Amino acid sequence: MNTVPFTSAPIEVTIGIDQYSFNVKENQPFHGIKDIPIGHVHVIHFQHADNSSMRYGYWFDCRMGNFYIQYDPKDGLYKMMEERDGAKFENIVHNFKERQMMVSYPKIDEDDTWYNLTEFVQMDKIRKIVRKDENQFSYVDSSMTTVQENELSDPAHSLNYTVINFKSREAIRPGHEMEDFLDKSYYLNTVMLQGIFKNSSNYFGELQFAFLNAMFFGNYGSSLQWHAMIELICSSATVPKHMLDKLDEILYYQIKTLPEQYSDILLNERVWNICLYSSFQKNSLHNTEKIMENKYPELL
Amino acid sequence: GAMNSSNYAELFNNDIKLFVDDTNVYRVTVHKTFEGNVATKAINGCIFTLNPKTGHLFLKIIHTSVWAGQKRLSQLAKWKTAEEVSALVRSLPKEEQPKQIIVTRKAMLDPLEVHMLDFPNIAIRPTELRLPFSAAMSIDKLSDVVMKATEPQMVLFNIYDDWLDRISSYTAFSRLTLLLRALKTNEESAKMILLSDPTITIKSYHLWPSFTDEQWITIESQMRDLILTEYGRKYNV
Ligand SMILES: N#CC[C@@H](N)c1ccccc1
Repeated sequence: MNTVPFTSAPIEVTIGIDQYSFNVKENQPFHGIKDIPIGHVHVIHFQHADNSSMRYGYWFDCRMGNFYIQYDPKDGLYKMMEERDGAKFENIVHNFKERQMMVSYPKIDEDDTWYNLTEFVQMDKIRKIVRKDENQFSYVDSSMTTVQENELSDPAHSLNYTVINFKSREAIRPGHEMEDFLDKSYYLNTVMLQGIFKNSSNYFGELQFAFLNAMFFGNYGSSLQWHAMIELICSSATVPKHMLDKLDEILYYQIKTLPEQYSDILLNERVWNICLYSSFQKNSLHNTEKIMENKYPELL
Repeated sequence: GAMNSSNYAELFNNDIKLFVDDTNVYRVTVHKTFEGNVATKAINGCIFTLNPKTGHLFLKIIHTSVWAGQKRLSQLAKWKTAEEVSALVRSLPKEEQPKQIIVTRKAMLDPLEVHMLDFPNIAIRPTELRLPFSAAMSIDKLSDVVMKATEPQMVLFNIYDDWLDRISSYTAFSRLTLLLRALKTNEESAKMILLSDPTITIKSYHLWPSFTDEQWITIESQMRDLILTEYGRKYNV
């Protein structure tokens, strides 16, 4: 089990760790988060009590380094940083464990939620979407735009998601215009899966990462990417049977986890109704359709 | 974006543009089968592609063979239209290609956008105008060439005849849309008005009769009377 220690908590802040969250008061004696499961990526995120504007946070994998949080009073945010001195970090983390000034990652034993939301997410792919090569962890916030959003502004602070555009020459073979627009299988299977992502695991990883940035940061371009990647599968008549089964599981746990009160802004009525009721795959997402109908029957 | 009454003079500026109407592409007669079921029989159709400034009409005749063995023909018809319009644009020299294409029905937007991906600078627009171009097949010489076709064929017409020698494009378009609106609302009466006087003929190389300016004013008034009359017969007013 790994640990993310904090220098201090000088400003009152709501701290998220994966799907959990807790409040810390101004100058409360808080030194961090312990018992973080090894084997998964994680995200530690922040919303300041005094300016709910800008949720921000850090994707990280504890197997890649020892990471700590230090408040920067100049830039005004909790920053993640790496400590290279292993001896000292373990000593610092041991002292705080002894003085019980850390919250425990509160994983219920029966609970596979986080695994099910991050099954295909890999820190190496995150770092290609979020380009900042000097750090092993990745910063995301509410306001960051995507490469596709910029095409339609600072490129160093963008989310480099894979561009999906259904009315593009990449998506449409010359002389297959109707065929390829109405059945997107060539774009899904040849262009994106064989061509760009190489396999469905990388595709699902980006899909899952886009959803999580949408949910945890209210990042609008991430929400766009998540829906686009769902729509491309739902709108393909020919999808490997194992991808459809896995997609149904992925979406089920995403819909299960979404706050009930954020559905209005994180769920696109058109995509979901198309995917569940009109599309080629309308009969292939049984788990997802059941949870959507029972939890968000208004959207549909 | 969309084309309406606030930007109507745009149609007659010097940016090349075409209206595309797909109403008459897929045409059928519905009939009873021997078993008493219902079946359709396709008949020849046409794409109506019109330059509103010049009157140049590119009439692509859609022969019934194009539907053979195909499914979902009303959806295919939109994509076949888009394919044929795209092929027309590619066939034109660069300086004759449109800068905008206005579709009369919003369902043509995506088919045409997809077929025109190679032309990102050509704007594809809908319109809020309810234009009467479906009545093109009430012009006898256009109906004749469509019904006689035994194969796909493109035929070029000027739908304004020689009117632009005497009137502006704006007025010529207004006359055309009045004539077509009348033919759409009551075809028999409209054609009666157009041909009642045998001394006024249709030149071999024209679509409409050779009316003088005075006679066109009278014709135009009769067509508005007809349209108002039908509106009254329809709504009892
Ligand atoms: N390790 C380490 C680095 C040091 N800056 C520090 C001090 C207290 C709490 C967390 C980190």
